[PDB]
Amino acid sequence: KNKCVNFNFNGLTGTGVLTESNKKFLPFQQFGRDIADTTDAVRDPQTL
Amino acid sequence: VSMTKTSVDCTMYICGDSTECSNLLLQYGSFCTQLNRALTGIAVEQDK
Repeated sequence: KNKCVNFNFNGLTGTGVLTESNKKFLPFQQFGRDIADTTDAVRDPQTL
Repeated sequence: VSMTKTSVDCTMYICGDSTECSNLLLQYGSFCTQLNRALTGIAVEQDK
């Protein structure tokens, strides 16, 4: 966390800084989108 | 009299977490820097 790293979760590739937000991803939700309809939040598929 | 001071990054704005986007954006030349100087120039113009 708090470091610029490359993410790869269920094909949602990209580069960003990992942080902890209040996003409550349900068991079915894959990834979150920002105002620009771009991936801004993902979930570890191995463990919730 | 003036507006609120802001700093919008041309690279992240045009290309939100995308590597291939930045590769083609750099081919356009200084239009990225002009976007920063444009929005910043407005803020500097309000300071004038």
